[PDB]
Amino acid sequence: SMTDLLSAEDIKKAIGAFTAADSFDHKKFFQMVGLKKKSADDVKKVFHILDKDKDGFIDEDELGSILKGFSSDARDLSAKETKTLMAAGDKDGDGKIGVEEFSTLVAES
Ligand SMILES: [Ca+2]
Ligand SMILES: [Ca+2]
Repeated sequence: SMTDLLSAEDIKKAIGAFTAADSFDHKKFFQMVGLKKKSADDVKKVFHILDKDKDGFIDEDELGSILKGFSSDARDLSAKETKTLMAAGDKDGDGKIGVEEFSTLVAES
């Protein structure tokens, strides 16, 4: 489960900051949930959870469910939030996010 990687305390606080539609701030979210200070291996484990079908990429549909990846009862991102986040993490141009792109996105501040 995600609490095997991050504290429930930090997850509830991070999720709690973005309960409104179109409120997602990825830099703020990753910092609050505590994964910015995790090892590159733990970040990869977080990536595996988010990459729902395990094909190696977080596509847009999986991305919309990112919050649920940390907390099951979380909302889905709005279509606008998903498109904006994908633009932010997809830097090699294929419309999805791979593990190296994910570590780069999380490393931002
Ligand atoms: Ca996938
Ligand atoms: Ca990509």
